[PDB]
Amino acid sequence: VWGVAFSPDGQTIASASDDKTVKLWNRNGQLLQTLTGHSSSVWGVAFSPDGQTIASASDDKTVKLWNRNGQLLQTLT
Amino acid sequence: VWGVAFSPDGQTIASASDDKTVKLWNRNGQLLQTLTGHSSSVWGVAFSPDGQTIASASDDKTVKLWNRNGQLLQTLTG
Amino acid sequence: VWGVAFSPDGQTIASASDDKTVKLWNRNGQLLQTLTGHSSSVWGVAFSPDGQTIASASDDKTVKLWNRNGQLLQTLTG
Amino acid sequence: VWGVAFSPDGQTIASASDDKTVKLWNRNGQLLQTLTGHSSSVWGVAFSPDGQTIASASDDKTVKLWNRNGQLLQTLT
Repeated sequence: VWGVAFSPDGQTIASASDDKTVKLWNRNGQLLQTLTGHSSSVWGVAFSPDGQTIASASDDKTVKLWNRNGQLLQTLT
Repeated sequence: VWGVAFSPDGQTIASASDDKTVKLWNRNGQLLQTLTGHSSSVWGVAFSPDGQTIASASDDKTVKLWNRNGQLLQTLTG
Repeated sequence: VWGVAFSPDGQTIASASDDKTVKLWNRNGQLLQTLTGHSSSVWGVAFSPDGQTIASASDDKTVKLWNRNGQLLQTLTG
Repeated sequence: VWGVAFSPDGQTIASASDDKTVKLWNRNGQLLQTLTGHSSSVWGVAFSPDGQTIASASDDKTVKLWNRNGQLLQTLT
């Protein structure tokens, strides 16, 4: 987990945003997804080794797992 | 902020809990193990290169090494 | 704490400086580049898989992408 | 950088210690080195890809590079 990361193919960038979301962009500047669901500040993001799943860590004391298409998969409490 | 980590194959997640334990989960959301032994807050977790050993660093001034099956291996002191 | 990073080949180090710049160094201690453009504190730096692109995240609410030769490529906004 | 890390061969563990040092141990519990030099709290450690160099990051606003034998190589200010 870092507050900002590149996908394993280098084409997607994830960052923790100050509004309790995670933003996903393409390297050309286009915003792809806004991951909404955490109830407090988000401080960390990580990609899985195949780049298909994104993890986020928050001051709400959960870790959430998402598909890169924006869908929430799991909440680890 | 060092209190969450992912195994290098992405199948296991480790997280420090407020009750001074470390939780290990599978990526399907199931809880696998609860690592109990630190006497103060756990601030850092890390996986070994094959994911089979977990290290936990605590305000009790120790680093503990655990197997992913939940067994305590070592307590490192400075 | 996210304000220092290492390239995947270990040859380049990135660090956020208090003057709102990102510094790039070689492992021999020499300063290679100073990335200037953020208007507030820089809190996170990261390298792409080949080390050729650097991302910087700032309290100015942007993420900037740079080539390792110092050129600004993109400013990402939420 | 993380506050605790395994070497790439899994045989050495590095951690930031509360006394402004970095400790290096073998997986069998033996303390190998104490890296002394930072003038404030040390919060992050990392190994190079070959495991021969250790980086440390501190509230003194420096990053230091060390050989695994304990010798200071560089201070990045």
